[PDB]
Amino acid sequence: TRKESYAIYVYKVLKQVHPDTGISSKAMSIMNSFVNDVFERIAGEASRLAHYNKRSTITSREIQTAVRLLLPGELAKHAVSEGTKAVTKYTSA
Amino acid sequence: TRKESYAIYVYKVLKQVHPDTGISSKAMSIMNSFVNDVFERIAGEASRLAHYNKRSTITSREIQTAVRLLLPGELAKHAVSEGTKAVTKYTSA
Amino acid sequence: KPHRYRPGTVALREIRRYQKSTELLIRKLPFQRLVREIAQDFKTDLRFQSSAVMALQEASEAYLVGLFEDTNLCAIHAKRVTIMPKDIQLARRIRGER
Amino acid sequence: RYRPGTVALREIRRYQKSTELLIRKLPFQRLVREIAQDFKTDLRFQSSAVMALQEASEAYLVGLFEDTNLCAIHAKRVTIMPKDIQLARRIRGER
Amino acid sequence: AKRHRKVLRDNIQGITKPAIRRLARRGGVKRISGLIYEETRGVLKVFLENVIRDAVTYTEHAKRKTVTAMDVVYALKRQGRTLYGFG
Amino acid sequence: RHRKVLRDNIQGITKPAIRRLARRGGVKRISGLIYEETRGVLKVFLENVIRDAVTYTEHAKRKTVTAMDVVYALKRQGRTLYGFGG
Amino acid sequence: AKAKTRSSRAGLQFPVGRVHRLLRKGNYAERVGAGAPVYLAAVLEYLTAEILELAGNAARDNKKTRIIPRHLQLAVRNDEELNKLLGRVTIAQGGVLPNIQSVLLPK
Amino acid sequence: AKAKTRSSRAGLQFPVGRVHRLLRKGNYAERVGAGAPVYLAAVLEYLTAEILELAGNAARDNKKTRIIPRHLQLAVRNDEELNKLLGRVTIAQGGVLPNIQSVLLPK
Amino acid sequence: LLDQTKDTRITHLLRQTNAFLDYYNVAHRIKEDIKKQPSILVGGTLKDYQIKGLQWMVSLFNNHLNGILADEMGLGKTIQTISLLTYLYEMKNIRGPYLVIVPLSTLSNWSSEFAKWAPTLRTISFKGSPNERKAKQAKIRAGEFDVVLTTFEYIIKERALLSKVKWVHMIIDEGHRMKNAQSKLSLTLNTHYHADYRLILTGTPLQNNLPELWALLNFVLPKIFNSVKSFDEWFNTPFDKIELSEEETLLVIRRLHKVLRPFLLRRLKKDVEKELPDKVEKVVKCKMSALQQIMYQQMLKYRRLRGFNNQIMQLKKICNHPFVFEEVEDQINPTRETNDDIWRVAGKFELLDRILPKLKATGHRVLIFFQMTQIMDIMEDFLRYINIKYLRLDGHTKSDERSELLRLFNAPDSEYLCFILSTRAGGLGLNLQTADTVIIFDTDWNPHQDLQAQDRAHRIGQKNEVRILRLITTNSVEEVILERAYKKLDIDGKVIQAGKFDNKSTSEEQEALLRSLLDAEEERRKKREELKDSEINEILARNDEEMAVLTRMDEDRSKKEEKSRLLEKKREESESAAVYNGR
DNA sequence: TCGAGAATCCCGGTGCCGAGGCCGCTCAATTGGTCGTAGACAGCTCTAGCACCGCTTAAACGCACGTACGCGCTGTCCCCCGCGTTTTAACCGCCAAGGGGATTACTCCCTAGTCTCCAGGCACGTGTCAGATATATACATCCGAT
DNA sequence: ATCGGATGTATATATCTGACACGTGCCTGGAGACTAGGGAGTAATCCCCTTGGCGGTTAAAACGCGGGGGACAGCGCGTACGTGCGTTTAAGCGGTGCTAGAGCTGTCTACGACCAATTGAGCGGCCTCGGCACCGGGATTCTCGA
Repeated sequence: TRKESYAIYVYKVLKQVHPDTGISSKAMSIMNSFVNDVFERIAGEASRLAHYNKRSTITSREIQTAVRLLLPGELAKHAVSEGTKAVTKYTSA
Repeated sequence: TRKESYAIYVYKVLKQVHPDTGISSKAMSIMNSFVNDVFERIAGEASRLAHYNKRSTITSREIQTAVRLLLPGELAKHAVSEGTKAVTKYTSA
Repeated sequence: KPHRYRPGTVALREIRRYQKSTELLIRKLPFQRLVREIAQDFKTDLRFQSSAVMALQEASEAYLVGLFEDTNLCAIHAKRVTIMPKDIQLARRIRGER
Repeated sequence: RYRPGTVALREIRRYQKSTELLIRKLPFQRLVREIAQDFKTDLRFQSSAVMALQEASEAYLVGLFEDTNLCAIHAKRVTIMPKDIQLARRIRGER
Repeated sequence: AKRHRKVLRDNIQGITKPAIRRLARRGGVKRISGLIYEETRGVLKVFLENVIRDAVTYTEHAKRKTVTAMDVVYALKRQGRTLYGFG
Repeated sequence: RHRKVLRDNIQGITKPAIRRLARRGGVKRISGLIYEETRGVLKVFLENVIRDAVTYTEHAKRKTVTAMDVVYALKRQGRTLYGFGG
Repeated sequence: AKAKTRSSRAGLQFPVGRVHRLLRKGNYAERVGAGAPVYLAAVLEYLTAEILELAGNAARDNKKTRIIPRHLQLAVRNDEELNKLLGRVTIAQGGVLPNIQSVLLPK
Repeated sequence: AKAKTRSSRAGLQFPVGRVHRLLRKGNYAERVGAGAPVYLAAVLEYLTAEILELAGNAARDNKKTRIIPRHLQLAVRNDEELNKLLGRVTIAQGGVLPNIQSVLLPK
Repeated sequence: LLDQTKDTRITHLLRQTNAFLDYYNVAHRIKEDIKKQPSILVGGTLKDYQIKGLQWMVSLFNNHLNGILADEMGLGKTIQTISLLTYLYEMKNIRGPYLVIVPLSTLSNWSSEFAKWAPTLRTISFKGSPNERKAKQAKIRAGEFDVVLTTFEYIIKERALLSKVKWVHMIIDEGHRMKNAQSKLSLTLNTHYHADYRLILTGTPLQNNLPELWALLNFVLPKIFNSVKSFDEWFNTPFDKIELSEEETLLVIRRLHKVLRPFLLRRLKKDVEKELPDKVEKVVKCKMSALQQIMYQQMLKYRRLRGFNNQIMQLKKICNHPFVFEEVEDQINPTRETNDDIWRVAGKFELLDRILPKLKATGHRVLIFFQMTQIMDIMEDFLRYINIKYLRLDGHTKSDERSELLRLFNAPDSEYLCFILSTRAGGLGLNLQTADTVIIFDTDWNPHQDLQAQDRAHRIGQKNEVRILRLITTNSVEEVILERAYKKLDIDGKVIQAGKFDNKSTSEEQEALLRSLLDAEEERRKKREELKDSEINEILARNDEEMAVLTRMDEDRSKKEEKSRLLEKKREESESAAVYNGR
């Protein structure tokens, strides 16, 4: 039985960063746990907002708000930049 | 427009504890915030369990588990005792 | 002869007083002017219900009280009865703010 | 014979330069199970899980040292003493 | 001269030496060294600086120019400082 | 045919080990009394962890304690590790 | 048919109806078993009973028929268990327990 | 009809399908707007890019073609922002940054 | 018609009022009319209209009627009051404990009038720290006294103690501060209980808004608050004006003052004491710099693009004077010192350049009035920029600094033409006649403000002319509000014109007030409808000498010709300083 | 150390206002149907803990012993507290409109949701280099001795 | 600062081994195609509270300025502690069997969802009146010099 992860994606990202670099399994695992962690925090926060402003749905907007919460400085800046810009380009189609 | 709270209930409980005692508004408010706090924690935890053991529903059982988590010592003991016992008596009918 | 109490006796008698008393000890306005002054730096021109500001003054004053009592311990543990900045930045350094 | 403490430093280089868990597997385990006895008896433990606990512990200690280290330093004493520990935990609020 | 007022008190002087002293007292420091006042200010600063931002943050998505006691309440909570009494 | 109640693996925790730890922790010279204290704290810490990871397996109603229940317990106190899942 | 409230049927003070309602809106699980809301509500009721009793006693310490937050801070911070619970939260109008470090007391 | 993945249509590496799915199961809101999953997924991708680059550099420090957790601990703890982010979490096989208190260094 | 509703209220609800122990018939029924001045009157004598309205109120309270007085200042309303009270103790022999309350400012002089008049009978005052208080508090707790004088402070404070005792008559002064419903005085009297009689005063009654009449009048009688809620209908509609509030409320409302003729006294100094030489009255226009306009246009956007809380912030600051936030100047001039372009920026300045010199050349002393005294800041150094002899004062100048400085500029030889003020704050009550000239940079923003700004100079003893001098720049909001409260300038003179027949109490008055009225509005719509200072040069003659020598001030600035008038662009700070103003 | 000085408390009499107690009236709780189903459960298959033995070397331990860090006392001097003095600004009663926030009302564009189906990805094999690890050496960093 | 050494620590030279990366196959899970719907949009009023200077009041901030005592360092001993060194057990290993216990699966059944109809508990508002703030007079106690 399969158990899904992000690993291959992580790997390809490395191929978009230090494409010549190897990764130990254990490292990969760490990355996975890391990701799903961050994901947890985010989803929690957004959910919170949806509750407070009492909307029945989550959009990109709430997400962005939460991002501005968690990730300080350059993280917020570059990051939110990237989220927005991706939303744009994709949503062109 | 009304905004609901637990206040009257709190009050009556005092009438079941120190029935001769008064309460300032502000105190009452504190009590409310306190309660909905605790409630938050609990619901969160139970929810967590439901997720992990992958059930689509929450019963008293999960609740109890979470209670055993949060409230140490006499809290757990007397408390869980009371929850269970209430469940019993009521569920008789 | 003038009447002066031995040094610090006043300080103690206060500490009794304050521990024995509830209210916020910081003047309302200056605190406020500070607050708004700060909020300027993010988005300008923001109405603040007095209540909310009151809350902030809670969180602050309490927060300080904690930070003192600990830094107090620090200096004590240095066998010095008067706090010094190193003691503070030590305390925050342990709570990890640093 | 090297001057006192020189060894200690050279180690600290060594350890900081090296990854692995420093506490013997078994005694740690026998301890662990020994503890779990006290709640519900007779509980199988995948080695992995125990490994995790040994992580959480060892790391946790490392933190607690480094801080208590600071404490004694701030007392201008180069050797830690229990008061320094219970101080440190006292600030993290465990006390 | 006068018409140019650009020379003025910085704030956080608005936090008064005697006040700060009083709080140290309620917390129980008996004898205070001077410089602490200075440093004390700095500390308080950071505090607000982290909190109020996040507070604004909620008013941020509120899209409503006012920040009620909520964003306080919450934002503090998002520090684990969660507070009581206001709802 | 084995249930053997263990004795003082806390005393099983060796002086030299703790020493090694502080070394990685950076401390240079060490007091004697430290050993007892440190051991004790380590204990109570463990207690607070195990009690809850157990609590999970309790409701899981299973004989065995996963790495998971450990993890959930830790985060559940505010301490998180990675690499083991979750 | 004759309706009556479950909380009455539990002989308890918290409207398990309201509680349950909150639960579902809370997005916690897609479904809710009927035991949970009761059990919880009771739990709350117990807690409140605790804190109340303790505080009100503390009011009697000054013999103040009405309870003030000061009392709350005092009672809560006094107990080991609770103050353990609430140590991460401030009470409004708190004040602090009478507290003195030994070294600072005169001979 | 011709299907294709939104992540492809975003030119990004995270299966917004999977993401979205997780979201709904997560009981977060009763409903989900289609922008959120994209936006988030991208965010993740950025983060990973960051941490990866930094670590892998740290591997090159010893010129180790493969990355080990030690590297991770090092890079993460080095950065201000991240180590701020992750300070409440341990990395497995962590080790600690080279660290010395001045007072203990000999003349 | 509705006059009959009025009548019903008159007879019946009057009966209820006197139970609480035209109108003109029934209000004046009880007859005591005495033109004497009483016996103990000492140290001066009435202007015997003072006898007349005196006697009027005498009948009021003998009719069992409280009252409200509109009288102009300088008529010694003080005495009138006093002598009245003296009479109560005196021929009325009543000796009732009587509360009198004033603003802290003048209470000194009011005491002084007890001195000049009735030391014969006691007073009790309050001020000056707890000790004096608790002392004389024992005195009144001793119950022995004649008069008790105070201000509003200790009304608030001791008011419990005050209220303890019963009261016969109760006086209220500057009573238009009762202007506001919830200004605590009233309700603190409800708790404070009351005296069987009462009185309210005003130097100037206030806005034709007229809760003004209400809070006061309602407070005079219960009849008045209920009935005047029916007249919340009436006066809610009090102003199709020619169909309702112009042709008709001649009858309706001017006969509502005809209603209030038994209820009011007002008088006119320049009719009785008639010492006003003259005042010659002007308003003019100015340009505002491209900043103060073209950018201010863009800063209309910036009013919505702080740059915010527009009216007092945007409109009045910018449309008055520049660099209120100082990045204007600094960005432009970092040296920040006085220079050219300070006169250039707001036309008021360069104007001052075109007028103030001639003032000196004509040597005529100037008093001016302002808001957010910060503007006057520029003034100082602006004056310094020529180094001109001047003084300054604001609401923040201290009390004895104030009295002093008054004396100082009041030096008959004082080299100061320019003694410059904040309107309401610095102004308060004053008469400064050592200045012969008055100038205004600002709106009335309610009339009575710049009415004070009138009454500083030509109040009794200033016989020189009076140029009333206003700066309203071309295409500006000061235009707007100017004709807003300047509507009120035809509104005050309108319903208060009704006050202007009822003053004398005679109808021929209102009959002059007919075309006083309608002619006034004629003017008002002449407003259904750009100045070179040549013309001003020709309007500034108080003699023809002024014409000659100032035209030769223009020999001077003629042949040495003085740069652009306004700041007119620079252009980098248009976009950049625009966006920094776009905040 | 008693003394009286200064501090604090105690209390009887002191207005006052939220705690509470009262009373309409809704909507949210409750009833009783139904239906879909998730979990109980009862049944099963095979992994991974787990006991035990041989063996190895490390690693822990006792100690033998210098010594260097802690600890205690002294003289210094410096700045903090106490208090008195004298200032100044919070602080409260005010003038003076705009707006933003609150609420409610009526319309679609968005979402979920259903079904279909085609592949993208995961489990799962298999070749194969990274580097861990073992020998062999040299300047880089201690440590007496000069 | 050398005299010189002796050792810390990376280099040279194989190579071995293991996870790591390439090729696989199917699958269920994401994507499209379509209808549907209240959730939000969008805007309407209403209205409570928001931002500009002033007169007066006090209590507290500002500041001055002793002396007193607490940092504060210095310094002389000591004893516990760092250390190495030869003793010394035991974890660790690995290998061997052991099964109980994880883990997965068909089933149905009681249970939750949902709704519709019913309603009286909770809420919003409205007096009020005893708890409480205060006080200032007077009753005591704590402080510091004898």
